[PDB]
Amino acid sequence: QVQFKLVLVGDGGTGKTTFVKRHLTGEFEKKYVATLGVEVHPLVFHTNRGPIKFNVWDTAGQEKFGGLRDGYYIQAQCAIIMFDVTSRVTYKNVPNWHRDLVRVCENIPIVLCGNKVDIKDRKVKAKSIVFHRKKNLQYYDISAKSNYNFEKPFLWLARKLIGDPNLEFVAMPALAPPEVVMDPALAAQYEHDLEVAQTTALPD
Amino acid sequence: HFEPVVPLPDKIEVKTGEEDEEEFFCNRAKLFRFDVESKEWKERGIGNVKILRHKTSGKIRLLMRREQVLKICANHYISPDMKLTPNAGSDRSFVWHALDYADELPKPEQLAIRFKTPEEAALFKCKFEEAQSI
Ligand SMILES: Nc1nc2c(ncn2[C@@H]2O[C@H](COP(=O)(O)OP(=O)(O)NP(=O)(O)O)[C@@H](O)[C@H]2O)c(=O)[nH]1
Ligand SMILES: [Mg+2]
Repeated sequence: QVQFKLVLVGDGGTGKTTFVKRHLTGEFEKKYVATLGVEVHPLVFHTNRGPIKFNVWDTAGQEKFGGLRDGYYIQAQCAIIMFDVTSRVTYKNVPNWHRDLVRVCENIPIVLCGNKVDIKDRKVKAKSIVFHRKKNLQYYDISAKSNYNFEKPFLWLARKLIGDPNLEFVAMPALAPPEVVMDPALAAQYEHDLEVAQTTALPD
Repeated sequence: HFEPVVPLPDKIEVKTGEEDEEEFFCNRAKLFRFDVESKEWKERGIGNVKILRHKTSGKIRLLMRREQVLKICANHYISPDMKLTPNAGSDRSFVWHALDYADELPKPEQLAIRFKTPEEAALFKCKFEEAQSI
């Protein structure tokens, strides 16, 4: 079994949670609902050297939590520092987080992500980004709304963690599903209640 | 450079669980799972919906995967109980119930699939049903 501790940190609103909850459900949360001091979900990626599990500690952003987000950090093996790009403020703070991290757990692979690069009115210009260079941190433009590069972060890390610079994500074993027979009332009812659904307009 | 933490895992006879079946149909579309937890319909995935019939067993299933990352987001076997009803007249998408296994855990999700065009939906409809005609 292959598992790694991943702590996702960064100013609230940056999309940290939306990012993870998309790699988990393939859903896109349009609404903002602040994470109450870290939430953990696991993410699995099938690679050529087998599958790997990422234990993601989706932490909070509101400083009102500044305290506790140190225990969240203990024994973490890698982190994704994320900022909005559509809100320069976020980028400004970046250096702060990078510090909090290297405080409890020095070195350790870290990816810097400028999420939301899908929105036109971009504010944190490309040439603006520099911290990743001065701090030696892999950076990538992301877009939890367009999946844009949303795997590169984990992939990059995976490699670092394992040791195979060429390790690569590759489809996913489409294992055989379960067997469910009998129609009677069974499927006859499955019909009625299904009305409730299709009577709910479709997104987009 | 970061020294590796976990001992190097040997490569793998990279499966795919695909094969042993043949694409009775294969078009890209967008998938939706209902929530109930609320009432909103949720985006489940974007990629290719396939319709595979086992070469041997002959069991036709509906496997959908997501592009870029490639992860199943549909895995159930097509059944004669399943009825692809339209959806708000949307002649480009349908909804059906299925004890899907996309997460490798059986869950009875109500689904919705939407296609770029109607021709594509129509073909999906046909082929889907043609796979029930067996
Ligand atoms: N268009 C667009 N919207 C995005 C993107 N990523 C996420 N969102 C939006 O970001 C908003 C807030 O992000 P969310 O993930 O909820 O916040 P967070 O980054 O987790 N902050 P915290 O957990 O600390 O409270 C949501 O309304 C969601 O629609 C993106 O790439 N672009
Ligand atoms: Mg949040």
